[PDB]
Amino acid sequence: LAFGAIQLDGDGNILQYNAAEGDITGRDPKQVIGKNFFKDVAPCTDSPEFYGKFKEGVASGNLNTMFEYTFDYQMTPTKVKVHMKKALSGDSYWVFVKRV
Ligand SMILES: *C(=O)/C=C/c1ccc(O)cc1
Repeated sequence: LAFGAIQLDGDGNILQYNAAEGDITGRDPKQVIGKNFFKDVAPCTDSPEFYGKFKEGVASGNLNTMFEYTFDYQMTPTKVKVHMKKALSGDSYWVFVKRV
């Protein structure tokens, strides 16, 4: 696939990936459980532009934001839009990766 759909929790753990990250990169939807997205499966991300914005909704109350971010450090320069929103199926949020 090409569009991404990830589930991150207010701590920083990954729940479920999509068959996009596991398609080209090689991260299956079940390989990221108990894993910190921002450090263990993407150490470029824990910063004020990605992780920071993710945390802004958490720090407030509900999370629902869409910003544009680049994936590098291991991914080739991919420009995506990160639409994160709160979930209740599991204590976490649904963060969507929209590649332009
Ligand atoms: C920053 O370290 C980004 C890492 C990354 C982005 C996208 C992927 O599919 C895999 C790793």
